[PDB]
Amino acid sequence: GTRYAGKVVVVTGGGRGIGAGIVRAFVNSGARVVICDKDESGGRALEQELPGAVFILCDVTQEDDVKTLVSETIRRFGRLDCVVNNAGHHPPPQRPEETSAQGFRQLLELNLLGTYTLTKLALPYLRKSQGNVINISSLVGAIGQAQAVPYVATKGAVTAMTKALALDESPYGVRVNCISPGNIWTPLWEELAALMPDPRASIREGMLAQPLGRMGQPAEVGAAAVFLASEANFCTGIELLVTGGAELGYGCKAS
Amino acid sequence: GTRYAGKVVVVTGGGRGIGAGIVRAFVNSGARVVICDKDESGGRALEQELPGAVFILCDVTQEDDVKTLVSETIRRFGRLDCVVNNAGHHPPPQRPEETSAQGFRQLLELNLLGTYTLTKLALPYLRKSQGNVINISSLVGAIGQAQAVPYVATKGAVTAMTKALALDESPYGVRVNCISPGNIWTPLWEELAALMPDPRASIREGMLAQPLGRMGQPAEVGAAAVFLASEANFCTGIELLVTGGAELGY
Amino acid sequence: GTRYAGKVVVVTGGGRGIGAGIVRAFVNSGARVVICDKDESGGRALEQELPGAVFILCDVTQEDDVKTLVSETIRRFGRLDCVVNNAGHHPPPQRPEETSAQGFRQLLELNLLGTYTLTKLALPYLRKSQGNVINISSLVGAIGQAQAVPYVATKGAVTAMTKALALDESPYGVRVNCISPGNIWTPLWEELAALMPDPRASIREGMLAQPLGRMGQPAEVGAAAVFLASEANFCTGIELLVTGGAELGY
Amino acid sequence: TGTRYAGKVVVVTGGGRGIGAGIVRAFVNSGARVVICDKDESGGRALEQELPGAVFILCDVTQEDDVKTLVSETIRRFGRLDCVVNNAGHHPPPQRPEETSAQGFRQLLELNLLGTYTLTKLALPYLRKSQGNVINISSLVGAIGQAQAVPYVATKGAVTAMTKALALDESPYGVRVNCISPGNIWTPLWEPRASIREGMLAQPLGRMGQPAEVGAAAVFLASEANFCTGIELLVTGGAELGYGCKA
Repeated sequence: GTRYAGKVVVVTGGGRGIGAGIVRAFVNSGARVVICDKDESGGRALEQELPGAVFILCDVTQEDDVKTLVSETIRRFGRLDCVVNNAGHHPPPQRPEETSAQGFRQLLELNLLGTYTLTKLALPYLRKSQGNVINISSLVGAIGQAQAVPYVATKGAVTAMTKALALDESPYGVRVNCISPGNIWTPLWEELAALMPDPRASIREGMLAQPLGRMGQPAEVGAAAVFLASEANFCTGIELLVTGGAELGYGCKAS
Repeated sequence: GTRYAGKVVVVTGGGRGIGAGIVRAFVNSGARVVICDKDESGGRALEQELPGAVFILCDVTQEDDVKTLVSETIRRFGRLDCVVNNAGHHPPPQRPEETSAQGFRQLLELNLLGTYTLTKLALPYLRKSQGNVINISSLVGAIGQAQAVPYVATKGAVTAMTKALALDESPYGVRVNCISPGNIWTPLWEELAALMPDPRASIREGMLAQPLGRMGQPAEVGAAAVFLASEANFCTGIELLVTGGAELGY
Repeated sequence: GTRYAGKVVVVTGGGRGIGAGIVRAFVNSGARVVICDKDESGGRALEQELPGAVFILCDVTQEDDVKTLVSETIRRFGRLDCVVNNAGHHPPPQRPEETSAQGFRQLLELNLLGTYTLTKLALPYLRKSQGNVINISSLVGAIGQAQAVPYVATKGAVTAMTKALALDESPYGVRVNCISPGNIWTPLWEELAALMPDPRASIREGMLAQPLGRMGQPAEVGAAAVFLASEANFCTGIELLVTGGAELGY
Repeated sequence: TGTRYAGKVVVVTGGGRGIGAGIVRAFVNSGARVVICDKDESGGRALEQELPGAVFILCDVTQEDDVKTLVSETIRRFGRLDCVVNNAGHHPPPQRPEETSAQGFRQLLELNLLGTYTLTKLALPYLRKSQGNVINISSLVGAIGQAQAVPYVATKGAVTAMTKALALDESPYGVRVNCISPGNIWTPLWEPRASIREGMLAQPLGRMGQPAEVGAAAVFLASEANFCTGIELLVTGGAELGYGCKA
């Protein structure tokens, strides 16, 4: 309740799954948390549950929404210490032939340009506070993934952008890092699995993709974020892997 | 003269600079090369010089241009073995505050979605030839650079996409690789350098920015591409660094 | 206070510098800490200041010292939750011609095989507690460094070995990770700087060697270690960089 | 024979079979003079009989006098040294960490790490004169790990890292130093049926690699990668890519 006391944190896509885990972690650290999500229901239930938290309806692809989010934050709490860019969408599995450019553009809006926009607008305030930026990328940005060309591209862009921005903002004492989760068990993961012919088999396959033999927890991503914000003071431009070793060793990559 | 003989290669952004180095390299391998660019002046001059090269006017951001290019390449040469996605722009230095989302979107159109569009359209024919894709990314995608957030983002996206696609295309035996150059000398570079407050100083900085103590040549990028196309048959989803050691502890 | 309470931690090379920063960080977590080192003078001082810390004289290159350490730790504290392998020496700068195989072997003995031996002997106990291993590597292992071939090689080995071990230990739920520090300030560094031809310039050079514009602190490495031990439950075989951005396009 | 590396002199350690033999052939086909360096007489002697562009010198890279002689003999016979390919190395059988020993680990560092160090050290004066290059054969498992191979993995992480440090040291002299990191390469070493299959399917390409493919990569690094130093060239069939079966 004291590790990030007196700090103000914005978590986008914060209403459920990974975002919610991050939100909870930060609230437990004693931080004030602004839950930013386009979905009313999720973030509003979460704001009721957690007094350390406040829900602001916001679509990060809409610049005015982002502009308002930032102004509201400063207006209500007078400072901004951490921006966690977690807003993002994993599409269902799609072969490259069955992707479109329009779909790819849309996914870049959702996964990359929202991050860009909030970060740009937040940065003046993060300089004043010597705050920090945490982007939620994905392991698949680094190693790839089958049937996810657009998604993988968007997350490689996020991880790369993180490094560029780290370099630009280091003169101002603003650290910029990313977390790259692997397979994290969320309702999202579950809806996707439900689309498969044998969803149970697909969930198993997902568990066994980690040497640890399980998938990760939103709380575990949340812990990593609180660490990056509150104690990783000589870390900038790093990619913190929360994957259960899924990138390690030989596996089953063909059939 | 023999290494990639009887093969058909499309090089986007092939009209000059790095792209021209790649075209030349493939021509010297014996390949038929389609220079695909909006730079006609470069492209037609290369085509006039190199009998093995032909120029087709094409903007990769324009889907119908790219459909026509692929269709013409097949109609004319009957096959497609290799696509080199080299089209792309490095903007001037820009601090993050002085970037715009619009500018960023435009750069994604050129550097990322152009690569996507052509690869997508070429892939049915690459499968038939068991061909390969070579995307020209950049070291800065991997390690960052100052004053280049959009650019770095676009190249990190191309490198990542390379890997995704390698995975998807592996069952068809189509390999998908990228080359990430560092500081490569071009006639444009040389011309810009001469406008500097101190050109000699600027040139030295550029040469000493990697352990090898010089800048790269377009031919060196080309050689790397020819290797990937012609002899790297167990390589897929790799990022081949052509940087002079720039990323090393230096 | 509370977040690694009830747990038993062995820190090798814990008597001073980076090691002492890790010890203190764990002590402040509420853990019982066994300082394992050949540096008695540092180790006994730390033990006297920190009630949660205890010193056991142990050379990790000596297998029987290590067997004794582990056995004493168990017999005294009944458990072992975390092993931090921080023992290791960075030699002064040496050109490759000026290294010897014998030197290299000795440095492997300390930096690599010491880590191996302790981890091997602890693992049966770590399995029982579902504990974890934290090896302190170095950024230079990842990107290289001039005039440090043996040292770079040993750290590359430690980081690789971390991944190997993470795989092997994963079925038992034992996590194995590494922290790769860049330039971290220590009293020894400060004392060496003072001997330089120009200490001010030397100090500046060290501070400006990473984008954050200062050197790291032992405490920061300790914080990272406590995070890995206590809260990184889905992290295994990772390399956590504590470098201030040193490896970036900088 | 070939023109790409014509007039050049190349030393390939562990060159008598498997991957080393593929590297030797690739270089002989590039028009290079190749010194096959191996501790095994039979393999390298058969290969030198087969390939006129090639010469067999019996040598154990863990023995410094053998290495000293190898280098001196190369220079005495051919007057120059352009490329050293450090491919000598051993993969032990699969071993749980508890069943490894320190002594075993030290032995493997001699075989996989210190031999490379020693030859490279002795060769470097000549490599400077020729503006030659060094190519170390590491392994993918150095980078991503492997199960039941702690010592081996450590040795290869060491090789890859050393490559980078040396690249930095030798760049002022124009000597490039790169490594190749092979994944699963089909050799008689590699060579149950179920395990072979599992090895094939560890690559998205659905097959294992061939020594010739590692050879091609070496010839490229030697002869045309002139702005490459300190790189890790992956010849792995995409094994490091994507999700797999890791439990």
